[PDB]
Amino acid sequence: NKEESKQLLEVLKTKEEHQKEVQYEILQ
Amino acid sequence: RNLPSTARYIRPNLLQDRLNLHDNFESLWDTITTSNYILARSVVPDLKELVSTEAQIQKMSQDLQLEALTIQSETQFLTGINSQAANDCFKTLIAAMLSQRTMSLDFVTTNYMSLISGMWLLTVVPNDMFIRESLVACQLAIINTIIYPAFGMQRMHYRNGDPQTPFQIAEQQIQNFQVANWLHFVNNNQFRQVVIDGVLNQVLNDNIRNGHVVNQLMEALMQLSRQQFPTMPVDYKRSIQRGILLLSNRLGQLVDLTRLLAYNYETLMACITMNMQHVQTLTTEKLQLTSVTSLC
Amino acid sequence: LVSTEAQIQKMSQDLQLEALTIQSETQFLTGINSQAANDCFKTLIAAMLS
Amino acid sequence: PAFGMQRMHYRNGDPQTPFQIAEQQIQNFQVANWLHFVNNNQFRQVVIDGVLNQVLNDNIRNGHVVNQLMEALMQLSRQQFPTMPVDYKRSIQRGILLL
Amino acid sequence: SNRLGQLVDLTRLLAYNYETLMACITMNMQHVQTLTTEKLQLTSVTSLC
Amino acid sequence: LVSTEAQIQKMSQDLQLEALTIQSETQFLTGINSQAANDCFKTLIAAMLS
Amino acid sequence: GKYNLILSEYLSFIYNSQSAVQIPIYYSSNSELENRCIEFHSKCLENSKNGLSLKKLFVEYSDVIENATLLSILSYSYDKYNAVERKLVKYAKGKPLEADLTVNELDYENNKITSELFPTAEEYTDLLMDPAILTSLSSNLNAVMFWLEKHENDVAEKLKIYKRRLDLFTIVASTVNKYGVPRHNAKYRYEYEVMKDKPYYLVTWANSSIEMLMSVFSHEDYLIARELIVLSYSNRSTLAKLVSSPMSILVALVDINGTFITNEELELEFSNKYVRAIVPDQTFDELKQMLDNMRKAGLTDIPKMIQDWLVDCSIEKFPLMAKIYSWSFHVGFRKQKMLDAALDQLKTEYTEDVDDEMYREYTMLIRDEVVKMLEEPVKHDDHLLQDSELAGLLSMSSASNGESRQLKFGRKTIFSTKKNMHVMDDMANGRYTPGIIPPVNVDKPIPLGRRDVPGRRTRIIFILPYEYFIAQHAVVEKMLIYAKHTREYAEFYSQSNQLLSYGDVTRFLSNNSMVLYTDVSQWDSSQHNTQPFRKGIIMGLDMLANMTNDARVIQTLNLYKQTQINLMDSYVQIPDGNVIKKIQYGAVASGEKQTKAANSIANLALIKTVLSRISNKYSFATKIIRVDGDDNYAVLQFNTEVTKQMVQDVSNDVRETYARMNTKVKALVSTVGIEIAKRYIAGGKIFFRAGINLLNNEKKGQSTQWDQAAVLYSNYIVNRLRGFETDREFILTKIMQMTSVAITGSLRLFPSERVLTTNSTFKVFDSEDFIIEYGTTDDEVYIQRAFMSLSSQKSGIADEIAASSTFKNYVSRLSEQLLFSKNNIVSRGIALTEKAKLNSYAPISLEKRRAQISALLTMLQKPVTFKSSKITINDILRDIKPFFTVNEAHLPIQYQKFMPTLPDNVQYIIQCIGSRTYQIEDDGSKSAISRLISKYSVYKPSIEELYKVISLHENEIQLYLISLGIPKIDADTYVGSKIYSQDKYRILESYVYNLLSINYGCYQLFDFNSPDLEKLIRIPFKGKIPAVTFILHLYAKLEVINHAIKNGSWISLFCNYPKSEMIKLWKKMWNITSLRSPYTNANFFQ
Amino acid sequence: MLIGNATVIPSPQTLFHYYNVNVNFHSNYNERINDAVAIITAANRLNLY
Repeated sequence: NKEESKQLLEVLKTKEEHQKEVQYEILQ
Repeated sequence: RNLPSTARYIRPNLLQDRLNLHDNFESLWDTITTSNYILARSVVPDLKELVSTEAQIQKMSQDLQLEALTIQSETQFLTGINSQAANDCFKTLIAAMLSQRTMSLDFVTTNYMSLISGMWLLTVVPNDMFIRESLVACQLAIINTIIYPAFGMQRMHYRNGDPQTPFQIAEQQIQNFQVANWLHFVNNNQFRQVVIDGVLNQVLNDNIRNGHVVNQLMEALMQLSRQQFPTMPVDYKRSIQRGILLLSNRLGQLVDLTRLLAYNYETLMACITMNMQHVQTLTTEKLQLTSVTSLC
Repeated sequence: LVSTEAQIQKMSQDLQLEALTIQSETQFLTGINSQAANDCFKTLIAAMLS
Repeated sequence: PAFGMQRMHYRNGDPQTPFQIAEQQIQNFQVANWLHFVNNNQFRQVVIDGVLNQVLNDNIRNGHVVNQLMEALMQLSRQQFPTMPVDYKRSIQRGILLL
Repeated sequence: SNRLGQLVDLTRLLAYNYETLMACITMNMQHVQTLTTEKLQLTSVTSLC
Repeated sequence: LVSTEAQIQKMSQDLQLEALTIQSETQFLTGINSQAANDCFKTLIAAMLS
Repeated sequence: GKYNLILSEYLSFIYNSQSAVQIPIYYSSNSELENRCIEFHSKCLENSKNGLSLKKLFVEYSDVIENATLLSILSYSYDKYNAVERKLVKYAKGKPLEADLTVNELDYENNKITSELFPTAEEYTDLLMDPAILTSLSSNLNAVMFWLEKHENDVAEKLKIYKRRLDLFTIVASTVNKYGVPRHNAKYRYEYEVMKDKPYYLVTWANSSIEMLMSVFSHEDYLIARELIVLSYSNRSTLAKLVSSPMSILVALVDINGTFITNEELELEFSNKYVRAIVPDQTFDELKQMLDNMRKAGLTDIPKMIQDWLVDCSIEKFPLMAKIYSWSFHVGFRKQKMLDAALDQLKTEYTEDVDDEMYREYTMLIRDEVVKMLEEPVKHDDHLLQDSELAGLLSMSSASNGESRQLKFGRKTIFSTKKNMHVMDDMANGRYTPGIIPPVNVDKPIPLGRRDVPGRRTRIIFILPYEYFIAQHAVVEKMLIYAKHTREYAEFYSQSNQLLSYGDVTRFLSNNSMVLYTDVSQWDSSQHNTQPFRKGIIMGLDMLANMTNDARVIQTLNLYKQTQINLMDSYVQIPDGNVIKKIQYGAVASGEKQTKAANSIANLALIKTVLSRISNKYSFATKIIRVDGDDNYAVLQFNTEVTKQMVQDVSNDVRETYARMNTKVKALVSTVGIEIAKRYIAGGKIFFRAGINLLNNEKKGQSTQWDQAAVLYSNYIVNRLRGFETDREFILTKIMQMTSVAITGSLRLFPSERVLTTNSTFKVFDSEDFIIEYGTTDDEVYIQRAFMSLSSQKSGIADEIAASSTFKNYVSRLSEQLLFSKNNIVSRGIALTEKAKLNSYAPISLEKRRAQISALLTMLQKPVTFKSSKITINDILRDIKPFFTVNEAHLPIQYQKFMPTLPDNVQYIIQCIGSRTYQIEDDGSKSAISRLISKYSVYKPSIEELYKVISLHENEIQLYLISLGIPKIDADTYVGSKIYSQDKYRILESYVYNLLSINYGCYQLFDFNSPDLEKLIRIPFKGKIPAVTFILHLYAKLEVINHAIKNGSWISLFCNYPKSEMIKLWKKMWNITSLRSPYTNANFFQ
Repeated sequence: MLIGNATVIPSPQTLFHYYNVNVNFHSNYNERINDAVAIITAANRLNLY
């Protein structure tokens, strides 16, 4: 079970990505 | 942030329509215009602060000295004054003008206040921007029961497929200087095509912006108040003249509103990349005219 | 002072109201009590002196 | 609306109060002298007995300014409202008669 | 008066339908006062008007 | 046709009725219905043809 | 006309015996037919009183069975009130349930045997599990089993639900039959001697479990029921609060695409605005810990339901969550002890490391707010400040329930909690002493009450003397007056009767903005509700004292100041078994005339104090701050666009900035959503909380068996609108079983469908939900005239109290405190007026209402009465009906969905017409007579009295108004002005609305000013008769709408109402005798 | 709207009260000013740095 739960934590990052954040992160 | 000279950026391809999709791709242009309309609705600002909706209606009611509890029946002058329509109109106009979308009218002819609040709209905005039959009906009604009766003119003899609109064939009949110059403005109101920053634009007069059209309007309306209605009774005249006094008292606020719409519209016109053609469209947007009176 | 109700009865008679209309005239009667006449008399003068 | 004019187009931050511009817009002898008085109504700063004093006009004290105002109102009562209906006349004229 | 043109149209329409059912007639039609008459409530006209 | 009730709405808004008055205009509404407009339209034309 | 058939089948089912006989009784408005009904009646009664078969005559007199109107059915059958077991043996083949004592924190909160916790009955108390409701378990089980029997042959999706609930009831009934049925006393309590050999917390769980399984309509509902029923048998303190907790974060995950807006309290104006969802990383970890606790409790399906939704985070699948969010509040109360419930609050960590720079600022802002509130009235010397004593003495009826004290009125003894009566008692013995404020200390600590609400903590209630009310009254009323127009006092902003339903958040929600929302319900025992708050107020009073010249006012202010001094040190009576604790509590809580608005103020000052620290690191424009009791939220917009890192760092800074003042918080920051006690938003769509326990109540009210059925149905309707939908038939079964009455061991009475849904003081529900039903017939008028003849009753207790000495003393002191020398012309009027607010006292109401029921019962048995011409509503509709004309219409779709949880037909109505935009003065508050009443008092007077009062001559009006504390000069002026004639119409509007629940329930949610509704209602205007055209337009609207609801299609209308009938009705207007019960209303916003 | 033929004049005791209070305030004002001025002019002529 919980292996897939940690994968749920991971796959709940790619979704709902903000744009300013990736800009400042590339810069940072 | 300061950015080094090691940095880079990519430029978009903003080359205008090589296809002229406003030439017989009407279903796509419908989709485009609808898309741009609904997109534009999500960016029109909310009317953050207003006057309360019942502390107004009592002022209006007492100005009219009306029978008690006609507020909930709304003797037809008084129908649909609420918000949820004013904001709807406010949203629709801007999103439509951006998308260049014609809007159709669902009104009633018994309701003369609807016809009265349609005047300000049909003056400040050109008529080729709407869809033809709706404003044709509305203008026809207005002419037949507010204007020509105020000088003893006949009602009308209208033709379905007529090259002229009632306002054209009315500019020559009536004899008033004020109204003559009002109608001159009306008839010769139109957009200005102009390319700026690469993009074509349909632009306003530069007199509409700094709102002075409303002074010609007030001149005509005040004159018409000063006239008599010989063919017709006093109460009818009384009702109509009160209906425009209710707008007269909101005059300056209307002026400010007009300037605000004009400013925000042109400001947003600047933020357009694809050229904006003035072409009629298949599908329309319904507009209860009580949502104009409400907005006003 | 003159009797409030009597003076206001005279106002009422001189207005010819109707019990079946809105009548802007009605709002003229808003706050024609005593205890405010004195309040205004005190407030105005004390302001103009202060 | 009684003399048949526009409502107004008045600015928030107008450097003139509406009565100043209206002193010249109107055509009425009574009201024009009234507005002149209004524009030149102000206290008189005078030092008496060591203390300053905000003294009135000596035409305000004896109520005579009211005669200019009331004469103007008589010449307004007699007016018609060319633009506005008769119920509105009735309401307004009745109210101002109470005063 | 606010249905003026519409009544003109109605009049034209009646005239058309009159002369059209007259076109399907063969026996010559005389202008004569008949015996018995058709009643007519003018409320039924106003309605039509 | 036009709906009978909307047309009566229009007439009512134009006529300024009064519920406490023997009006002459109250009699304008007797028999405005369809099935009479039809009846008149049929009687007139039939009689003019025959 | 269908309910009664189900009643008949229930009767046949429950008794089943040859000896079980069934006895209808009928009535008719037609004389001849009535005498034939009387005849039939007679012969039936005789036959019943002779053990003869009744079934034979029923064919011969078929006419009566078809056309006459039923009242009730009696039943004579021999039994010893058991029958549950005699049916139940078949339905109990599942496994019983085992407790788990190591679930609840305490030991005695486990579902162990009573004798293991209360060996002696002398120390027993069922109050820690008292259902507190006048309805039996046997009733509930009987209802369930009859329902189960009748829905045993349907074949559809309905049957798939039936199999599911049948399986659940098997699971339940196996557990119940393991031990047995507890037996009710006369009061529906359960004593020691039945529960003596059984687990203590079996009953509430049972009742709550019945309530849950009766609210199953889907597969996921079955999952929920199977996953809660087995865990609610053990966890009873950390369950609804637990599962209902993650929702506050979940609302912050749904991107808005389309929105609703406020301007003024119901001005809706949709917005197509889109807003993203910038969620940090650590809140997911918080959620994971919550889910770990969730799984640790014994939960399998609901993490899966919470886990599979997150793959998309879409709002179309999201209502499941919302549905789930209401299932947490339908599991019951955590009815623990007064003490232990206080100790949830009474844990304190007070520290000498907070700033001093902060508290002084806090205090000052409170001071400044006080001055803003009180500058005008303190200065202009209002009568109500001078005569604050008399003002409070009038407004005693709107106070709390004081501690029980032994009275005596002549030759009786009474234990009233009403504080006006306490004052009356103290008047006699020279004890009425408003200038000498009592202390509150070791020598006189305070009692307590507990304000409960499921899924949350317990709040506390002060129980004070009668001086404190008087002191706080005038100042708090002026504060309220200030607060009517201030927006941020959300519980107190209005347009003079409204509270802002749908929030004020959605204007400025955007991708650049955020919102911090926060629960502040634990902040009652906190270190910021002690000394600074009170001393700030004291300072404000000093400023205000130096801002006035009158002496009476300064006396009032010095007394209020000293009241705040005494409230700064306050001890608290609390029992624990036999002995009594008294604890130092020098702080603030509820239970006061001041507490609500003052807490709103205090939270406002607190958040204003907190809010000057984000400014050290961010630039924002405070667009809005809001405070409503146990929560508060502020939205703010930035110079740039938002990120995860800024929210996280802001959140940590906020948490620590509360920590700098020693203040705990679950800080919650978001971009789109909030969650609060009464409502919540996700994706620009309003949801609501459906948390009203039906078979378990908060506390023990004062209503009868009767009225509690009506309140429960009102709450049912509310919860249905909220989303939580229970099967309506079960509710109807309960209503019939609770209005059923046992006259002997074998006699039992059963009322009918046409009594409970008929407009009267006894109406309970409606034949078609969301629609009151009227009477076109003679018969509803007929019985209404009868019940109106019977509604007016007396209370001998009230009569003798009004004939005592205390009443005389009270009148004398009133007189000489107001006026003298009209001792036989007005004082009698004032006594009659005080009677109008003695009726608030509950035992009077019980005397009167039980008398009403007895008088009712002596004409439910026997035949009917002609009632003598008294006009009512159904007479009017009967006369209005023959001038209608219907026509088929066809409306389009033009309104947007923003309340998904509604039934789809309700939404279809909403998706075709608008939502309401005003709120009419249901109590006439904006009326100029009421703006006098709001000047000299707060009192309501009910619309029955007002509707009558306006109809009288110009003489007794003067007496009646002067009798209400008003002086004579303003009343005379009011009579001369003739504004009451300008208020007949408003009063009549409010009258008809209150009679017809137009501002109470589904019709409270509708826009009658609509243009869409109006074009169908083609009623031309006539003029100079406002009442007729008003009522005509209203009734036609209701007709079209009811046709729409029951059939979907639309129609237009037309009414050429003759002037002759206008005139005939104009005189019938102001002599109406009708009334609706307060207990029947269903406010969607409670 | 509520006045006729009755005049209100301040009682001399109120006048004397108002005057004496204003007198006392003004004299307090000057004396405390003179006090404070004394201390300031003292402290600046003594290098109380």
